[PDB]
Amino acid sequence: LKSFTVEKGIYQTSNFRVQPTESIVRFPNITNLCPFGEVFNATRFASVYAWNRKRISNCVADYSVLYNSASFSTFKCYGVSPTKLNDLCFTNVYADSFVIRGDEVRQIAPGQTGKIADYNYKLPDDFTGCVIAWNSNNLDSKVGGNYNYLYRLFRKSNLKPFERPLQSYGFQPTNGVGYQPYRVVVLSFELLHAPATVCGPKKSTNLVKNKCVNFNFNGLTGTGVLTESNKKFLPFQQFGRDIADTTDAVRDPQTLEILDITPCSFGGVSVITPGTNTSNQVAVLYQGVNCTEVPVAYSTGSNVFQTRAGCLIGAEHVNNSYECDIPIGAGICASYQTSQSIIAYTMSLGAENSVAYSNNSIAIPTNFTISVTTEILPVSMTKTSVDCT
Amino acid sequence: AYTNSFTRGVYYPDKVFRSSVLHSTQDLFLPFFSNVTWFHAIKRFDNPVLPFNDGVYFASTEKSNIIRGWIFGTTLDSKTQSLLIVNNATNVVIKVCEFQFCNDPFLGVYYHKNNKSWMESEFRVYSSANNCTFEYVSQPFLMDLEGKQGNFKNLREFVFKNIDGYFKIYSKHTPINLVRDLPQGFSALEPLVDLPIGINITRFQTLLALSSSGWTAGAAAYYVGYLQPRTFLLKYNENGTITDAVDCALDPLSETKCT
Amino acid sequence: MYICGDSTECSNLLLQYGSFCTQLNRALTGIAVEQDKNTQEVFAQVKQIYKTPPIKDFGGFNFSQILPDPSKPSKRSFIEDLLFNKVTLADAGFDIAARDLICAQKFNGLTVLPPLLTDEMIAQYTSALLAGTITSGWTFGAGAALQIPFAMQMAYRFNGIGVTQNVLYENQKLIANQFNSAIGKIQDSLSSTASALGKLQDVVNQNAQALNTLVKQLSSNFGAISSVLNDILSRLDPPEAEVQIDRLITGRLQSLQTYVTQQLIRAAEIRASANLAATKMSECVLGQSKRVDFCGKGYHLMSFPQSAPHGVVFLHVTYVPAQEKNFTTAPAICHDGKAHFPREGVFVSNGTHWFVTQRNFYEPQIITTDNTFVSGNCDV
Amino acid sequence: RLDPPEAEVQIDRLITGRLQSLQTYVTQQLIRAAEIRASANLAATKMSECVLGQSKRVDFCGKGYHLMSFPQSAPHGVVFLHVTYVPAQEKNFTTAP
Amino acid sequence: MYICGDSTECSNLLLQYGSFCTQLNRALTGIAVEQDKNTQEVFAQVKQI
Ligand SMILES: *[C@@H]1O[C@H](CO)[C@@H](O[C@@H]2O[C@H](CO)[C@@H](O[C@@H]3O[C@H](CO[C@H]4O[C@H](CO)[C@@H](O)[C@H](O)[C@@H]4O)[C@@H](O)[C@H](O[C@H]4O[C@H](CO)[C@@H](O)[C@H](O)[C@@H]4O)[C@@H]3O)[C@H](O)[C@H]2NC(C)=O)[C@H](O)[C@H]1NC(C)=O
Ligand SMILES: *[C@@H]1O[C@H](CO)[C@@H](O[C@@H]2O[C@H](CO)[C@@H](O[C@@H]3O[C@H](CO)[C@@H](O)[C@H](O[C@H]4O[C@H](CO)[C@@H](O)[C@H](O)[C@@H]4O)[C@@H]3O)[C@H](O)[C@H]2NC(C)=O)[C@H](O)[C@H]1NC(C)=O
Ligand SMILES: *[C@@H]1O[C@H](CO)[C@@H](O[C@@H]2O[C@H](CO)[C@@H](O[C@@H]3O[C@H](CO[C@H]4O[C@H](CO)[C@@H](O)[C@H](O)[C@@H]4O)[C@@H](O)[C@H](O)[C@@H]3O)[C@H](O)[C@H]2NC(C)=O)[C@H](O)[C@H]1NC(C)=O
Ligand SMILES: *[C@@H]1O[C@H](CO[C@@H]2O[C@@H](C)[C@@H](O)[C@@H](O)[C@@H]2O)[C@@H](O[C@@H]2O[C@H](CO)[C@@H](O[C@@H]3O[C@H](CO)[C@@H](O)[C@H](O)[C@@H]3O)[C@H](O)[C@H]2NC(C)=O)[C@H](O)[C@H]1NC(C)=O
Ligand SMILES: *[C@@H]1O[C@H](CO)[C@@H](O[C@@H]2O[C@H](CO)[C@@H](O[C@@H]3O[C@H](CO)[C@@H](O)[C@H](O)[C@@H]3O)[C@H](O)[C@H]2NC(C)=O)[C@H](O)[C@H]1NC(C)=O
Ligand SMILES: *[C@@H]1O[C@H](CO)[C@@H](O[C@@H]2O[C@H](CO)[C@@H](O[C@@H]3O[C@H](CO)[C@@H](O)[C@H](O)[C@@H]3O)[C@H](O)[C@H]2NC(C)=O)[C@H](O)[C@H]1NC(C)=O
Ligand SMILES: *[C@@H]1O[C@H](CO)[C@@H](O[C@@H]2O[C@H](CO)[C@@H](O[C@@H]3O[C@H](CO)[C@@H](O)[C@H](O)[C@@H]3O)[C@H](O)[C@H]2NC(C)=O)[C@H](O)[C@H]1NC(C)=O
Ligand SMILES: *[C@@H]1O[C@H](CO)[C@@H](O[C@@H]2O[C@H](CO)[C@@H](O)[C@H](O)[C@H]2NC(C)=O)[C@H](O)[C@H]1NC(C)=O
Ligand SMILES: *[C@@H]1O[C@H](CO)[C@@H](O[C@@H]2O[C@H](CO)[C@@H](O)[C@H](O)[C@H]2NC(C)=O)[C@H](O)[C@H]1NC(C)=O
Ligand SMILES: *[C@@H]1O[C@H](CO)[C@@H](O[C@@H]2O[C@H](CO)[C@@H](O)[C@H](O)[C@H]2NC(C)=O)[C@H](O)[C@H]1NC(C)=O
Ligand SMILES: *[C@@H]1O[C@H](CO)[C@@H](O[C@@H]2O[C@H](CO)[C@@H](O)[C@H](O)[C@H]2NC(C)=O)[C@H](O)[C@H]1NC(C)=O
Ligand SMILES: *[C@@H]1O[C@H](CO)[C@@H](O)[C@H](O)[C@H]1NC(C)=O
Ligand SMILES: *[C@@H]1O[C@H](CO)[C@@H](O)[C@H](O)[C@H]1NC(C)=O
Ligand SMILES: *[C@@H]1O[C@H](CO)[C@@H](O)[C@H](O)[C@H]1NC(C)=O
Ligand SMILES: *[C@@H]1O[C@H](CO)[C@@H](O)[C@H](O)[C@H]1NC(C)=O
Ligand SMILES: *[C@@H]1O[C@H](CO)[C@@H](O)[C@H](O)[C@H]1NC(C)=O
Ligand SMILES: *[C@@H]1O[C@H](CO)[C@@H](O)[C@H](O)[C@H]1NC(C)=O
Repeated sequence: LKSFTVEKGIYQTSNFRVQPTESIVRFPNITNLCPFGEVFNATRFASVYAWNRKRISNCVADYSVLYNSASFSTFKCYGVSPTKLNDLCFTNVYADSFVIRGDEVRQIAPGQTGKIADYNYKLPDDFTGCVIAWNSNNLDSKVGGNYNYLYRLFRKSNLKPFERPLQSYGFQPTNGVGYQPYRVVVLSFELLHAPATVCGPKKSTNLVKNKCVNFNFNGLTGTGVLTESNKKFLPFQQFGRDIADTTDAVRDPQTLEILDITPCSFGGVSVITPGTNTSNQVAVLYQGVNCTEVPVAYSTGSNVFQTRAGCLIGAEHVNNSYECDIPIGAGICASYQTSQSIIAYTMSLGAENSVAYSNNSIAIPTNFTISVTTEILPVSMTKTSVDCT
Repeated sequence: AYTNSFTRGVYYPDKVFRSSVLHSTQDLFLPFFSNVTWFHAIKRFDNPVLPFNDGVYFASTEKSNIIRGWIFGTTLDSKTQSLLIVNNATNVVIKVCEFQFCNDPFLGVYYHKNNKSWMESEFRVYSSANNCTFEYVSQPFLMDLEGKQGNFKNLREFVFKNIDGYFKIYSKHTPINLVRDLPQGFSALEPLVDLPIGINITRFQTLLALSSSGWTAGAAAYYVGYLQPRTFLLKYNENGTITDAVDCALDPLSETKCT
Repeated sequence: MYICGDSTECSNLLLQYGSFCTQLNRALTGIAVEQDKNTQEVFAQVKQIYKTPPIKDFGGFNFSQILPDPSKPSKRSFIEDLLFNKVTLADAGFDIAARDLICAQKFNGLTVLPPLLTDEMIAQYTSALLAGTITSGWTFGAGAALQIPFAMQMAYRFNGIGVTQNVLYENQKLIANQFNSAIGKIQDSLSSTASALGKLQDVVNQNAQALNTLVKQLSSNFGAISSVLNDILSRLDPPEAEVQIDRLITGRLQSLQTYVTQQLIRAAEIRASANLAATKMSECVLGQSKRVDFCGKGYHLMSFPQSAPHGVVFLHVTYVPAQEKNFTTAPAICHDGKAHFPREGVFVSNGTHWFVTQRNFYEPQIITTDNTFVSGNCDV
Repeated sequence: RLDPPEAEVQIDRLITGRLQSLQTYVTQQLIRAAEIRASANLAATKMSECVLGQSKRVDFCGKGYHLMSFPQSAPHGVVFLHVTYVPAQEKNFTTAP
Repeated sequence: MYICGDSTECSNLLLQYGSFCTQLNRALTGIAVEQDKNTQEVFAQVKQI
């Protein structure tokens, strides 16, 4: 009220709302997994200049088992990060697996010197596809030397980047660092070719009920109290909307069941007070709120009264009847009476009277009184002219 | 023939449950009381390449899967990826791949007509799978394809739509009582499949699995209606099933009901 | 809550506008207090709660269908129950609420405050008014309720409308039968028809539709990429998210202002109606009105109030002449060169003889010096 | 602070806000003026029917049987002193039609 | 018609604002109906010419 003295009455104050206790996220289980295991466990990759290409789509590109594994040696994403990989969606991912000499790993770097790079697989300056490179010395090393991975890539005809040195003696287990064969796989993905169909795994949390929580069902975010519902959805239906186009029921993706959604309890807070010099005592009404939820946000109470208008705190419930002093609602009024305290009661409509009506009985006055009463009526209000400009 | 539908072509526009609500939607729908072409599912092979004008309502009274599947695309010659729904007893073979299409792609079996046996003269339904980009095979289910002449109880109503790179197939199996042209009735089509193909469909074609001297033409037909952007008023019963619908531009009374 | 449900960024943006929320809340609180004042002014017009005597010997007149029925849990009369059943809500309970008011409105910071006077108290007021009327005439409205036999009260009313009381005292049985038949017809009509309570039904429907539109307005983009604040925040970063949220805030604030203005105008209409209802109660139930067509068509005799959901119903009892004769009439009469004029009545003749009769009921009487007064001579 | 080309955005925001505030104020004032006009019409009717004459309308010119009213000016309004006749002592008998 | 007179793009843009046009039309229709109601109440008081 912006005043140090408040007049007798009931005044609105800050609204009361039950804050959510916790956050609950539910998603369908991750069943469609990409064949990353097959891609990185293949017995033997193709040639460096004839790298195999496998299209991966319509699956979950989970990387927990990939990154957390210590089998891999070198892995750098130059356009993305593993932390944000989980919450990122891609259209299509191609796996390119090939075996190269350890020295050529340096040439694999985008925009690096060496005609072998653009003869076998050129990396453009805008290649965000991640690269996996892990030692496969034992797997790709023969006793006499694996000569299949020939490195004569100095063909007379020039091969342009993405058109579509014989320093290796033998791949042997005794080869030193930089000469042992290395298995290289490339996670090269494209965009703007189809609706996104590859996405990282999405975690799920346990199901809770009868508690104001922040629920996230299949991307539907809301706050409310989840309850078991007797409604019956059709198999294809997921949500439920009321006449006002507001969500009121939802089907849990994990377990096929219907949960009602009820907004967390809320309502205005009104302060019933007599005048400041009458007393500094006050009572508080939580309009349209259970009296069992109020202490969630005077918590102790010791004087609670669940009226049809809400839970009332600080007022003694007396069960006499008097003329209304401070209205509350639903026929309940509060007043300051004798020590002195605020009392809540059902207001009396007036003294009960039973007219002594009869056949053949009449009542006639004998002595009138002259009564003068005052009536006040507004007739006008202050003129006001406002210069708009 | 220009057959006229009565109230068919209504499908659930979304996956939201509404009880005892008269919802209104502005979506691609088949207009009430509109001409739909009636073909002969048969020397005379009725199997042309019909346009795909932003949706199609396909209905048929066939039995034992006379009409196997469909072809969707813009070229239909393997030069551009085409979506194939070829389907038989086991299950669908949904396959969006640049599959080569023969000019005469039907099985062509004269089965149980003159000497009660099933024979196969040619198997040119599949020509070659030159290249592919995505394929999907469903579980080998088994529909009620057993031979039961009796009275037809399979009105395979389908709605094929493609919006925002999503190909949606709505369908519903409605048993019928009269083998004559489409009987009057109301039945909404549930969602059946949604595909993130993101391909581009300007024409479509059906696939049939069926010399000319004294040939007994088969008894079967399929109707091809076309969708159109329209406003509808859908009535949801207490169970969330669409019980009735009103076309908000059919006539002044329907317009008033919608308003 | 309505504009920026559970969004700190949206709340901070709304702080830029600031006091619009306070203005709207003040307007709505004023409207609610006005509703309470309207009900109080209309109904609380009795200083005491009068109750009818146990013996209903009202000179043959029946008022059972309008007096309270103690058997029912709600002490409402038959016609009051009929009206309450006839009026039906649209969305849900405001009521018979035993928990949260049970409306989708709750999802978006919308609450309905219960009325200060419950239906039981409204029925108590109506019963007090009706008992005071039928037991004390109009005296309880002017001061202490003075009892008087109902036949005598009706005779007073007949004198009020200009008809001699002997008419009532000689046609009491017929008048009681007619009143009972009319009350029965009223009950039957209310039970049968459904368009009788169109005004109250329209008020309820208007309120429900306004709230429904206000809630539906939360699904509009208003130019933003989406109508979901969480979706906007997740899909965009601070700057453009703030731009889109500002668009949504502007749209929803405009919706709230439109709703509040509509509510203010509707409240003005309802206050005018409530003032008219209070005036009608005071001038028809608490007395006998000479204003034409105010307390029903015909000459007003008495009115009975009956509470109805969010309104009041008046049963106006009026006297209507039925069967008319003509007679030949003359302004005055010549006797001995003197002009005699009727005291209270008009001269009539059936064709051969002259009489003087009251102007609202054919009661011919011999023309005597008592019925007439002399003034002037004949030739004027 | 800002140059003409970019200050226009801020000026437009301020203009929109202040124009909305003015419109809200004017609408509220119109509604309040309608209410006050209704009250003033009631006051004029009360003056005419209670001060200039004796009213038979019940509870119009005060509680009880109206005798006479006296007007008194008040800031932005009027005050009526309604003089009424109120029977007080009832002695009650046996009556016959 | 008033806001976006004969303009499909403008009509589509206006559709994003909700039911403002419907509310305005309803208000004007109510005013128009109550005009006839006022005339009837004032004049048609005797149903016999
Ligand atoms: C308009 O109204 C006048 C009323 O004065 C009619 O005048 C006639 O008045 C006489 C009485 O004054 C009525 O008849 C009288 O009946 C006596 C016995 O008959 C019985 O039945 C009649 C039926 O109406 C009763 O009215 C009556 O009271 C009796 O109960 C006779 O004894 C009367 O004799 C007359 O003459 C003698 C001698 O002069 C007088 O002493 C009597 O008082 C009386 O005047 C008389 O016959 C008669 O019925 C009335 N006429 C009518 C039609 O009702 C006018 O006639 C009437 N005019 C019109 C056009 O309606
Ligand atoms: C002045 O107006 C009043 C009201 O209109 C009028 O009172 C009644 O008029 C009727 C018809 O003239 C009189 O006749 C009786 O009417 C009642 C129903 O009102 C009937 O129940 C009576 O019984 C017979 O008729 C019934 C028809 O339904 C039969 O079912 C029954 O078995 C009997 O045959 C009879 O018809 C009626 O007596 C008066 N009642 C009064 C005055 O109390 C009055 O007649 C008009 N004229 C005057 C006062 O001069
Ligand atoms: C005053 O008006 C009241 C309403 O008209 C009368 O009360 C009841 O009104 C109904 C409908 O007109 C009557 O018809 C039906 O009666 C049957 C059985 O009779 C009942 O009422 C009689 C007396 O009339 C009583 O003796 C019986 O024991 C029954 O109680 C009921 O089953 C129907 O529901 C319906 O009421 C009633 O007859 C009538 N009486 C009662 C008690 O309801 C009322 O009679 C009129 N008279 C008085 C003095 O109030
Ligand atoms: C009317 O006068 C009565 C008392 O006088 C009697 O009733 C009149 C109506 C006339 O007929 C007189 O001739 C007659 O002698 C007053 O009403 C009566 O008062 C009481 C309540 O005050 C009624 O109940 C009584 O209450 C007292 C007090 O508790 C008890 O002790 C009694 O046992 C009884 O219950 C009583 O029924 C009522 N009527 C009668 C006949 O007594 C009344 O004050 C007076 N004025 C008016 C406007 O009615
Ligand atoms: C994802 O998989 C989990 C598996 O736990 C699903 O959660 C449900 O948890 C129960 C464990 O109690 C799984 O077993 C069930 O046990 C009950 C009690 O014995 C039994 O009655 C059931 O028949 C079932 O065997 C249950 O499989 C599992 N429910 C489902 C549908 O899998 C979770 O629902 C799954 N979410 C999906 C597939 O979207
Ligand atoms: C009719 O009602 C009025 C009341 O409204 C009566 O007024 C009377 O006024 C006189 C003067 O004030 C009172 O006289 C006083 O009596 C007291 C008694 O203690 C005495 O102490 C004073 O000195 C003075 O003399 C009178 O009491 C008062 N009467 C009543 C009943 O209140 C008027 O008398 C009444 N007249 C009749 C016939 O009832
Ligand atoms: C769909 O809507 C209908 C009504 O509009 C709901 O009513 C229920 O319909 C079923 C039909 O099978 C009734 O089944 C009952 O079965 C017993 C035997 O088990 C039989 O004896 C009964 O006569 C009856 O046919 C059911 O009683 C009826 N009522 C209720 C409360 O269910 C129906 O429930 C709705 N279905 C869904 C999934 O919401
Ligand atoms: C395919 O490669 C993976 C290596 O990632 C093997 O699966 C497990 O991966 C996790 C990484 O979190 C390791 O902790 C396990 O040791 C791996 N299991 C093993 C080595 O048995 C998977 O076994 C490989 N499949 C093969 C070689 O057939
Ligand atoms: C009401 O008026 C009087 C007063 O009661 C009644 O007349 C007598 O009242 C007693 C007891 O109530 C009865 O026992 C008598 O039978 C009544 N005398 C008669 C009928 O002559 C009367 O009955 C009631 N109704 C009236 C007068 O119409
Ligand atoms: C009917 O369709 C099913 C699949 O929906 C066919 O199964 C085929 O199985 C092979 C692999 O075993 C796949 O390569 C094919 O794509 C599947 N489709 C087809 C048309 O062959 C089945 O062969 C089809 N016909 C029968 C009699 O089963
Ligand atoms: C506040 O919560 C209590 C919960 O006990 C409500 O009391 C009843 O609780 C039982 C279960 O123990 C339910 O079966 C009843 O339906 C509850 N009564 C109701 C909903 O009216 C209490 O009523 C609630 N009070 C308010 C104002 O919501
Ligand atoms: C405050 O002061 C006045 C003057 O004494 C007194 O009448 C009253 O009790 C107090 N009013 C309130 C509202 O406390
Ligand atoms: C009024 O009646 C009861 C009876 O015990 C009394 O205890 C109490 O003061 C009132 N009821 C309540 C809940 O206070
Ligand atoms: C379709 O065209 C034919 C011939 O013009 C006509 O019989 C029929 O009425 C048309 N169908 C509809 C729904 O109008
Ligand atoms: C005999 O056998 C096959 C069925 O297996 C049938 O299609 C064919 O028509 C029959 N022979 C001739 C000449 O039709
Ligand atoms: C796709 O299809 C044809 C098949 O011959 C051929 O171009 C090649 O196999 C593929 N080309 C692509 C994917 O660009
Ligand atoms: C239709 O097919 C693809 C996308 O599905 C698209 O790239 C192509 O340009 C389209 N061709 C047209 C619209 O002519």
